[PDB]
Amino acid sequence: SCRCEKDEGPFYTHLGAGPNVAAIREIMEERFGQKGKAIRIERVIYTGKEGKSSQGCPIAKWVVRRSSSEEKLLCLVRERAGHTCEAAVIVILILVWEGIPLSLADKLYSELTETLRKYGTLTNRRCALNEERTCACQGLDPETCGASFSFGCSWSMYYNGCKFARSKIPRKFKLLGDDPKEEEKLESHLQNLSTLMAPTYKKLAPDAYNNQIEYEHRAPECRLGLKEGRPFSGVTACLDFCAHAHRDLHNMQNGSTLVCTLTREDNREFGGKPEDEQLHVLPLYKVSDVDEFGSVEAQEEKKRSGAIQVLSSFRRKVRMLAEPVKTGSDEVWSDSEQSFLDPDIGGVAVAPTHGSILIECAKRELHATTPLKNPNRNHPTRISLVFYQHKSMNEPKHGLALWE
DNA sequence: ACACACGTGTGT
DNA sequence: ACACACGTGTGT
Ligand SMILES: O=C(O)c1ccc(O)c2ncccc12
Ligand SMILES: [Cl-]
Ligand SMILES: [Fe+2]
Ligand SMILES: [Zn+2]
Ligand SMILES: [Zn+2]
Ligand SMILES: [Zn+2]
Repeated sequence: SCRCEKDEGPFYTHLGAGPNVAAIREIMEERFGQKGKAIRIERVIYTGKEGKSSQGCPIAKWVVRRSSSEEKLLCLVRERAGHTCEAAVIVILILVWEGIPLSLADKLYSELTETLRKYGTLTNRRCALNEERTCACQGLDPETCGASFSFGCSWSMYYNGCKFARSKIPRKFKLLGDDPKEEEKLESHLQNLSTLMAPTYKKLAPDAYNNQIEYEHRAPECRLGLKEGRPFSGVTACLDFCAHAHRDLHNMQNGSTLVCTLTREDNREFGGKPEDEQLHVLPLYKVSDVDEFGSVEAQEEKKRSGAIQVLSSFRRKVRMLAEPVKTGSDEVWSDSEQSFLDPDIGGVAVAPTHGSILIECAKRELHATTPLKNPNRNHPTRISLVFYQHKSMNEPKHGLALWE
């Protein structure tokens, strides 16, 4: 809508936009209700060159880490090359460090782990594997490997609408076999969490939130949540799951995704040094040489303090399946040397904390999560709860009338 | 173009 | 217990 192509990155404003970085701080200070050090903004640069290992699997090159307990809100922004207009700078990620009560995050971790390991039905996804479909990033033990579990409503190409188009009584929280008591406990946890996160979503990304509630009263059966204001329709739980680089292509246009992170008990204090850790990665971005306010020295101090961790290349042994998964293993050397030799190969990661809430337009931005050293969904290093709304979920009763 | 998706119910 | 049926956009 200005008079200033793919190489500048995807253009959208429903998370926030302004003429310069200072304007983004003004927006976020008003939205969040606090000023100054409570809000941190990082400039990130779109390169379009994807960081990945020699086997095609996700890597991080820089890690944005919470700088102190005084930092409450992290915002990643992209300045669009060449633009001087009202939307020259756009917001691509919002992270609330203190998202949900820690006692609730503690309880969800244990309850969801136990329920999903004794009754969970695995939901298969394309991003579970690399391009060649031969990696072992989830682990190779079927009893313990990382896995994804999907609930709520989902879009289906066979009905061009909700997958429950001809389900007399849909089970949004289906578990293995039939146990209504266990499914109701799981449903109660995730419905309560949907209800809690909706006001945070409205507060911090109001334009994306408002888009997601436009047809709430037209398709109530395809929405989660217990109170007025229901932006979500589906939720996926990921337990030690390595999401290879992808976009969520059938998410609705002009919406976003909210991610609630839960972590193992050894990674729940700010001063901690956990044994393992999973990161959320934007593979097409690099970090800036200046901080939010344009200072070179400020950015260097954040690198020395760990607030921005500059990683170096690795060479590790991994497994490679002898035959690809359709649609035995061997030990091979996997390295990231070439991704680190090129300064313009991307890989900006964030380290979300226990109980944090992350907001990003997963439909437009390429993203990934890193593989765990020893995945174990029975005692996961990280659980992510991923809340979204698919496209074409706007018909009553899961679109039963259209299907007829 | 063109292989590829956070599936379910009915049929045989 | 499989077997069939139902057929959408995006990235490349
Ligand atoms: O951060 C995660 O754990 C995550 C995992 C798998 C996904 O498909 C995601 N999609 C959008 C945002 C986050 C995620
Ligand atoms: Cl999204
Ligand atoms: Fe995703
Ligand atoms: Zn992999
Ligand atoms: Zn412009
Ligand atoms: Zn539905």
